[PDB]
Amino acid sequence: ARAFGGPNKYIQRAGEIDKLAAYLAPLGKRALVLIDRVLFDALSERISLDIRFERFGGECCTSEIERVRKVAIEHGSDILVGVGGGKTADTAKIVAIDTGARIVIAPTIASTDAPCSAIAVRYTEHGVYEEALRLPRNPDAVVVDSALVAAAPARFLVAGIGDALSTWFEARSNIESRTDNYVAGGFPATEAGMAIARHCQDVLTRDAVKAKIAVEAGLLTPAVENIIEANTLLSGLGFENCGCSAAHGIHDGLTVLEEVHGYFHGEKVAFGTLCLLMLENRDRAEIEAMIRFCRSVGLPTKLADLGIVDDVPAKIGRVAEAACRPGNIIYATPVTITVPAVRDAILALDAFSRSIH
Amino acid sequence: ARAFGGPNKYIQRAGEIDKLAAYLAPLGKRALVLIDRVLFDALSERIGSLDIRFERFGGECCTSEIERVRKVAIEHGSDILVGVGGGKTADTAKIVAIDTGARIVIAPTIASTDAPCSAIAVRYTEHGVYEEALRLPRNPDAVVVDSALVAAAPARFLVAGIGDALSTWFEARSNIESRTDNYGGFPATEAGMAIARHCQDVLTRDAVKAKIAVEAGLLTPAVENIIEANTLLSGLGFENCGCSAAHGIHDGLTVLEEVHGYFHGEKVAFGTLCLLMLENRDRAEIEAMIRFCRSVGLPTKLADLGIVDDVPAKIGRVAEAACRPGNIIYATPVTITVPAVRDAILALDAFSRSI
Amino acid sequence: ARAFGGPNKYIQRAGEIDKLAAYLAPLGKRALVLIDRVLFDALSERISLDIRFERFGGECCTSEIERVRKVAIEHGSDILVGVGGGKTADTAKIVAIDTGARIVIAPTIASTDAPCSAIAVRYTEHGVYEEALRLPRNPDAVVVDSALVAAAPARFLVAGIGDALSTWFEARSNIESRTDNYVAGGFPATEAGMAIARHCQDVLTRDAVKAKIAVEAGLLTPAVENIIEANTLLSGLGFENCGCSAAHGIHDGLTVLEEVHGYFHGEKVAFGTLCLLMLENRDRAEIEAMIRFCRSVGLPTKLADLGIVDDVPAKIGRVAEAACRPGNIIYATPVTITVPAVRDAILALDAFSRSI
Amino acid sequence: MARAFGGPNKYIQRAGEIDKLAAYLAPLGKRALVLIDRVLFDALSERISLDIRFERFGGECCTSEIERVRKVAIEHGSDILVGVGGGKTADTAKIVAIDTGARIVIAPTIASTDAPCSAIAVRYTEHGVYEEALRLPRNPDAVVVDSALVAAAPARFLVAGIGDALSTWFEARSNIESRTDNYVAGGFPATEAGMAIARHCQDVLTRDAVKAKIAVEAGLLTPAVENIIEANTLLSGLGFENCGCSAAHGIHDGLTVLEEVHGYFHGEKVAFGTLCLLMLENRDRAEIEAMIRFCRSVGLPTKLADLGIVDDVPAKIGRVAEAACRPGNIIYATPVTITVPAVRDAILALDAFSRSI
Ligand SMILES: [Zn+2]
Ligand SMILES: [Zn+2]
Ligand SMILES: [Zn+2]
Ligand SMILES: [Zn+2]
Repeated sequence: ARAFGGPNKYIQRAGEIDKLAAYLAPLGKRALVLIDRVLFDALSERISLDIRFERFGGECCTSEIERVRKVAIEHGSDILVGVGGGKTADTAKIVAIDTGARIVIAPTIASTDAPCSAIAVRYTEHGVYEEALRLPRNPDAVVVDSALVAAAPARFLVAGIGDALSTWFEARSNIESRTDNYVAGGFPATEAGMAIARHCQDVLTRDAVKAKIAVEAGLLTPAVENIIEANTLLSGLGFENCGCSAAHGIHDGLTVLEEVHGYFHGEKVAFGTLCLLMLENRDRAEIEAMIRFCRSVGLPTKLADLGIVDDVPAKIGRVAEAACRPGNIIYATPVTITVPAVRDAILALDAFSRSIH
Repeated sequence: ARAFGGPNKYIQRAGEIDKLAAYLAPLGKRALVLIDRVLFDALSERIGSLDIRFERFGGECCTSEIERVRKVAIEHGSDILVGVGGGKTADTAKIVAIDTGARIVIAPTIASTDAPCSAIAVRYTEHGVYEEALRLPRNPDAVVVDSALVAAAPARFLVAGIGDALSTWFEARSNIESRTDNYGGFPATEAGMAIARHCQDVLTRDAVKAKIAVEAGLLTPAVENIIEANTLLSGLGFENCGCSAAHGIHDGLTVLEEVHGYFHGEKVAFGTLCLLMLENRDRAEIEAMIRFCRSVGLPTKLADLGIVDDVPAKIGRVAEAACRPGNIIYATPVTITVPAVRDAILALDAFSRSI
Repeated sequence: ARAFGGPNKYIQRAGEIDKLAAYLAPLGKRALVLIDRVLFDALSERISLDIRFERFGGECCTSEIERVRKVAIEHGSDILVGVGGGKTADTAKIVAIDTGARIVIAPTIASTDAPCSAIAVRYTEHGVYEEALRLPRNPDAVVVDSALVAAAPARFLVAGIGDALSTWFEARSNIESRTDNYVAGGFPATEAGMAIARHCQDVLTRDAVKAKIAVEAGLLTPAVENIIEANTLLSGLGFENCGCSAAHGIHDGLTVLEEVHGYFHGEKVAFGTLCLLMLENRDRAEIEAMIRFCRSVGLPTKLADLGIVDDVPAKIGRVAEAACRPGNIIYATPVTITVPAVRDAILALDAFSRSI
Repeated sequence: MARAFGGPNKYIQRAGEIDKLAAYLAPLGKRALVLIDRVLFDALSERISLDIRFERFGGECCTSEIERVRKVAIEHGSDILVGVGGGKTADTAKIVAIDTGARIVIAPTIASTDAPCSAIAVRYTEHGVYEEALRLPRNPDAVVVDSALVAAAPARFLVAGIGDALSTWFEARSNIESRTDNYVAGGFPATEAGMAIARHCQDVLTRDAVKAKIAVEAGLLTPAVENIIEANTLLSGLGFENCGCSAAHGIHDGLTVLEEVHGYFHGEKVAFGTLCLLMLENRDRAEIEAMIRFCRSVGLPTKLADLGIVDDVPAKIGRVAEAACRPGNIIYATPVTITVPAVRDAILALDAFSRSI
């Protein structure tokens, strides 16, 4: 067996948010449009069909899922639309599967693999990982407005680089462990998925630095565009069709630490990728090359870079217990997983990183 | 700008046909299941919240059959069009669903073309002369590939599939070098290009292994890889990167009666080799592609598609149809004229006859 | 975790059978020296400490393990000594573990990986695979008289190459599936073990043609010595320390067909190795090179080379069911193992080999 | 035309395996004399059908101690000698096992040398001057390596092991080029198995040494540490016994005549002696340099000053060289013509070359 899933339609073009309504119309009659707080005003202005606009509470947790879900039943919504980062998108997704509504995602930032996948992640109200839901349907359409996306602070693009950085390495773990992907109901990876995942790593090495340099200067270039697709299309297609591993599992456990709450999903995953490499005891040169790559774009490569500086061995112990709960994605790793091993991998990565100047 | 499209689900596993009903249920309530004739009886048995009407497929994706089949959907009030056959069945279904606003599920019974995954349906005259490639606004909702069903078909169909998939990387490279748009048509996505390229590697790695396997009536991982490459890889590459002279020459070849009995992919395999000549690629790349084609038994000379009499005049005719304004062959990164096309084809046959 | 096991002493020199007692002396005071039938007469004469000499029956099966055991108890046997092929040795080992006797193996042919290993394989009285006993000790000394091994017909040396050939490939299956080896109840493979399995393949491709040609002309050269070592020491260490997989599993299943009874362990395993490759869908070039390598020394590469020619799909169905019993070694393969998957891999390999 | 291989009957490497050691003794005898290093005697005697007398090691492998232990064993009527310590504890245990007809089990507490596997026990004068290397007729029955116990020692002991494993391949290569016999059964050419193991040892060190060091300095046990523990114990032990020693162990032996070098570990001296071998055989500049750099990456000594040797150096090196070149010594396995000046001068030249890097 083997199985692939992806969005019916991915489109990436500057200004495309002005024509967003024109993608909704063929899909439903009643659209609930959910828009991150910061941009709720201008994108309500700017966006046979009526739109209810709702404002997004910031976190993907049960209370907000529920609020928005109740909004939708009353609306009678045909279509859930997510217009924000990954938390907004996942919320629209979860509300959609629950409603029977079609899904459209228009990211406003390229900071995570969430917009393309069938997976939605729920946190507590304090942003502690709760549960990854494997949905049955990918989105109907993903509509990325490059200009919009390239306008955000530079840190949002770098954080997507760091989340996309896990893709190839985590696919490599699932191939070596022969573990299923989350494409419903879960199956071995397709050659298609393996290729996307491999190619995602290549696009990042070729363009990341050039893209980071360009957004910092308020510019939108072909390098930025390549990175937007790598952060969004290649990464989501990869992670969904190949599987997650210890990079994401370590992101999950990192969420138990409060000091970490203000760092982006993509920066924790970047750090978690570096830990996956040490856990699987990869080549020193590969680990060092990834460390230098992360440093070159400003992603974290030491515990200290994610605010973890006091009582570190005890904290990491907590991170590792939470990652290692029976059933978790970290068990996709072609290594024998114990808490001591995951805890000692994170600390060893940290130390080895601390020795590189 | 860039765009990527594909089906929402692709699932490939032995036995899946028996579970096809269960992929229809989440999509609607009234499914119209269009099946190829050879298999109508047996597949209607196995396929039969959800209500199905089964129809027999005539064989051509032509207007009389499309419109005949649409009238049957409107009566049934169908929610879901299911193509169950080869690429004509598939394309028939897709065009009806779009005309009907129904959802689309394809369940191929052979792995002989890249039709099952794409937004492209090709309509032929009732005789099988190319009329029109319709760019549809949706891709399939699900593609459900039953590996055992596909594998037990005569080897020729898997080989015709390798033939069709062979155009993928080479056509994508044609499109990437002319910066023409993929078929809802934008420049190619990175994902698209990476898919296309990978398709060529899977074929070279596994093609001879698969062929040998199916000729002995076996299903192996080499077969499964080829089935994926013939359907998922080939389909995603072609839509997301574009087609070129290989399919143009295919389409041109349809104007000749004596080619009618050959499989789409056998025609496309020949056209790929002509594409290489048209673009004047390396002697060694052309030769190795000729040798790869012969090793699985795909055609490499005009005589292999039976064209043996009045050849220049016929190839002239083929080139004319291929070169009509607006056609896909203009995606070639070369200056396309009817002589260039006609002489590439003849040149390729000449060069192939010299090996 | 990781573990390694091996014999305590491995000595390989022409004429060493004359010195066998000198190796027994320190191991005990009373040795039962089990010898194959062909060589029973000559080697007993050639071979302080007293030794009963028991003739060996041919099969390592329970009726015959028990016979030899009784003799051992009667003897008061201190050291079990196995002088012959793999079956002779497996018996001797099994008796030894039953008795708490020490172990010495003195192979007279280099046709299998048995002499160094902790593994004894039991067959039915008619030679159908029964059970792979994993023993708690390796031999105390393995003593290899090169001159005696190289004097045997060339077929026996080629059968060892056949067996050794599976070592790297089956090690690789186990590494890629992370399956426990056969050391002390089973652990991950040691680096030492992986290095040995790897080198085994290197010595075989380097020296197997030259050794085959040397033994056919009646010669003992350094290339023969190298192959004797790989067939015995490298191949045993690699197998025991890295594990087996579908190549031995398919050999085991082949044992159920009568027509294959005549072929040697090694020629069966050789063929199973090619099947493992097809089963893992390994690169075509690699499958081809190993086919050409098997033909260049006369090892089987088709179903017909094993006598399998009538009703083949049904017979391979049977070999596959037998190989795919629950808990069998074939599951060490980094592939999803089913009877159809195994059956069609053997068939596919057969078809692919028939087209070269 | 002849070859031979010898090795331990079992080698087991797992964290906490010290607790189960008694379970490995049962099958070999009824009566075990357990000889433990000074530092861990208390703690390990209490962690460790069967009757065991416990004895604290003197700390040097020398005749007074061997005799003493030997009398303890006879009084006890020991069936098994177990050395639980470093290579001296191990080597004392073996000599007494062979004089006593006991079986031999070794449970290293540090991975500081390649003694635990081999049939070679080295005797020193009471003050630590090299005295005799005895080739025993038997290898250990079992080597039991408790990875947590070994990894919790100070980093210097693992670094010292790496120094001693570093010589394995270089000395096998000397012995292959001079076609000198090994120390298996009276002496035979290297088996292909021995040669492969020794070469592999060197690959394991280079891949994993720096990651193992960083890890144990952080008080961690990771897979790099596991690999290096095997490299220092199993690989280096099999390689050495099966291919022979040369001038690296010869220069080590000579060094022990100098009082000042007394506080330096066996493995730190062998590291330096291996660099000297390379100069003695006039190996490639780039190979000598890459080893120097490699020793420095893990903090092994690469100059005479690093062994504290800074006054009257030519004269002292003169004394080191005389002692190594005593007739019959293992330095004669080097594929160079061995004289006192050649060795004296290879050492000095290596130092001078190393000061220029
Ligand atoms: Zn993510
Ligand atoms: Zn086509
Ligand atoms: Zn065998
Ligand atoms: Zn040493």
